[PDB]
Amino acid sequence: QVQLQESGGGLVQPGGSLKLSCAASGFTFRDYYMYWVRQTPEKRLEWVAFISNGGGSTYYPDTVKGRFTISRDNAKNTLYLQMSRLKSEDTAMYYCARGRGYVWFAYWGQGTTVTVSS
Amino acid sequence: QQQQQQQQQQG
Amino acid sequence: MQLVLTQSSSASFSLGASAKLTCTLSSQHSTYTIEWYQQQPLKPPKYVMELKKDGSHSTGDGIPDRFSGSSSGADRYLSISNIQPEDEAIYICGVGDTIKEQFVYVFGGGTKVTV
Repeated sequence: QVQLQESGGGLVQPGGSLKLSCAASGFTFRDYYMYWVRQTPEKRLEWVAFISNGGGSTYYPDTVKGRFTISRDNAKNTLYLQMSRLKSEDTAMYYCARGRGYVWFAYWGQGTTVTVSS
Repeated sequence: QQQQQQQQQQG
Repeated sequence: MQLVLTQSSSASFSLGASAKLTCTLSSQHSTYTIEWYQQQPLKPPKYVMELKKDGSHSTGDGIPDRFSGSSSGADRYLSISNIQPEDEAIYICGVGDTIKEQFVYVFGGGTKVTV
């Protein structure tokens, strides 16, 4: 059974930074593409990052490109999301996701909330 | 129109 | 034009009845395959199915067979035959486009289904 559990969220201010983690299990982590997706307080879903199975490639939408950095440590079965130069708009529930077939978001974690104050 | 691009999620 | 998804209005349903939820792709992308997601209160979103232009689809795990999909041009429909209290959720569609130069993935604004 595939499981993903995020952590690292908390209260932060604009301009600050924090790093999120996703512990993965129930499957061979090094074989799948991983993603981060977030949900704003308004409940709108928004893709924020992609990283290939071996960490070779990464993609980001313009809203976070240049500020966020997705990475992974395959030996630790852990996905990460470094969030820098935080903005009020970064406030959201952050989900870690794995795909299946051609579907990007086949499996989701429980999420961790990042709250940007001020 | 535009042709959609996809990828296999496992490799 | 931009890749966008427009979802039908939110509505209420009566048990046993049948529901049809709509998600419209931008004309320039009417051939695209999309995904339906179901999110119940305080639960992570959940993968429901992948719906192609010819309407063919494959559902994810844990999805009752009373869930089906079909297409009509740019429209992509999520059909829920019969209905149960557990179907009460927000249904969101999404569409990916792995364009080498730059990946894209858009979600619709969701359709809240009450029962």
